[PDB]
Amino acid sequence: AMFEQMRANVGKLLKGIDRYNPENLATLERYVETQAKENAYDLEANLAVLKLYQFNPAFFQTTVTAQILLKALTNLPHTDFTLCKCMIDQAHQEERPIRQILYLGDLLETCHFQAFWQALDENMDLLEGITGFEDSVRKFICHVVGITYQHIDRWLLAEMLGDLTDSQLKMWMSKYGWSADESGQIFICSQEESIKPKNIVEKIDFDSVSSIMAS
Amino acid sequence: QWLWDIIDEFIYQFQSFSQYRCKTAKKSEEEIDFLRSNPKIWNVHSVLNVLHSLVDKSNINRQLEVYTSGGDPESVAGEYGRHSLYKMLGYFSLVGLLRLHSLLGDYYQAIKVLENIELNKKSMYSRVPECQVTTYYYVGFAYLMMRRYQDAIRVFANILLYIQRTKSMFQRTTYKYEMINKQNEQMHALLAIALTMYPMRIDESIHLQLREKYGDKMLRMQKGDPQVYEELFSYSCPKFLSPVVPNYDSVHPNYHKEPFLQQLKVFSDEVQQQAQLSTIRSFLKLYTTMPVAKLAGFLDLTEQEFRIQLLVFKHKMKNLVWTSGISALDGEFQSASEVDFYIDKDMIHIADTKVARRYGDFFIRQIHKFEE
Repeated sequence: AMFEQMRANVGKLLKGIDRYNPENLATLERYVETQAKENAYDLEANLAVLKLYQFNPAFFQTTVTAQILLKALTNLPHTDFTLCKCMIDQAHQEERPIRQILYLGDLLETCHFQAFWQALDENMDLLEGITGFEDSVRKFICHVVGITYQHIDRWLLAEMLGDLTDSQLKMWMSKYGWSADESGQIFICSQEESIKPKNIVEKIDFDSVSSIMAS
Repeated sequence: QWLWDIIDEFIYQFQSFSQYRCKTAKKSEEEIDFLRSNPKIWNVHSVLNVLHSLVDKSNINRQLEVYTSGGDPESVAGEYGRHSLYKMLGYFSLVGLLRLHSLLGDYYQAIKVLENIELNKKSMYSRVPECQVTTYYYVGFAYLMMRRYQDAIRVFANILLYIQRTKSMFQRTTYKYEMINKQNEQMHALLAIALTMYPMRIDESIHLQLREKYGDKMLRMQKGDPQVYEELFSYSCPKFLSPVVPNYDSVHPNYHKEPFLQQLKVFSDEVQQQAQLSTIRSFLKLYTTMPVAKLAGFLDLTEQEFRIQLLVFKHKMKNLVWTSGISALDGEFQSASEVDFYIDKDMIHIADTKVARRYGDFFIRQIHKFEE
């Protein structure tokens, strides 16, 4: 619970002149790991460390940027991960573990979820070391499933989530209330509920137009 | 030497005035009150704020893009130059918004953007068109960065229209009049590539002199040539960042192209796969719910054998640009074809046309004043 004990402090740090002072990296780089480990997030603290790393490339630290990058990818499809590459130098995108983390990140944006879980190397203990990261990406998979599927097959939804078993899939089935259908797909959304058109309907703007044309 | 005789004498005069800015605004009522009285124009007082927005940014961009190590420029300005002026109590006039939108400009070139939230919240004073067009300038760019293509494209339309009832007249966009034309032109051109089978709002925004050339650009870009990836990205870069002055081009100093590696290659990643999203949508969605005849007709069109047609098809529906469903028993692909709207231009014009009547009726009644 060190996240909660730094929120007030780091909040006033990042609104002052201490976000272009490199000396504050002590409390800030610590607070970046506090996001990753304790499963919390703060974009501004990340982005300020990224900005201070962009200022002096020497102070760049690989793991601290991985703790930024990995937790940026949990928060998709937001432009958190967009802002990461914007501050990470040409030199610094070819580091370890950065290069592998960035490549894995590319797969999530283009939504190649099958390729994402294939691409994983399982000997990098840092990717095991981020708490709730393995489920977070799965929750983002299922998040975009709801937006752009009306149904999905049982084998298909398994494979996207890293080739899940029958019992492992029970969590993800129950999560958004999804349930089986006849022969034999998993329901995701109603057909009229997914589409949501807001197309042709206007020319009802009479009231304003007559209020201005009143005199 | 004449180069840095001019540059250094700007900054040293601004660092001088920065103390006067902080000193007058906060506490000395009588000094402010004395300044309200004497001239016939308070325009001299206010111009000097956002005059030094773009001139200081030029001078600091030079010092930034000449000294790439042991950074003197960026932490001096960031700490002292910017935050001292803005963070403390505003001067009582439009100067509070001027120093705000000077700071918003300074904050824009730096790629650290997330306090666009609170800058809008501290724009308490009324949105004069002067301040409003320059707000929508950056706020649209912020939406362009947010991947809110549909939102940002509307925001660029109004500011390029030239019936936001601008009149200027006395040099409040001076020496960069056509930058507002060409940057809004350029940044709108990128957004059209991403989404468009919706607007049907591009008629208002950009005139037919440019719609014709930018129209064929998007088609030539997404369909058949990666040539437009080059020429679009050439023009897009000076306008995306806004680096006010590129330094003297010579090989004897290096010093300049090293910052431009980052600055440019930062925007490479933007247009890279966001463009390749376009070609998927480019093929018109001919039959709204596709049977075997049309689904295979589109999977012949996506990619050929064998390996991995279906996978790539179902990767690309996810992104934002399709809403659809798969059926198992039927083997059927059902999808969503959405369209925009025809005429939204007329009812927005009904006031704009009346301004052509109004300032018609008014300007000649200013001539009817004089020659009477």
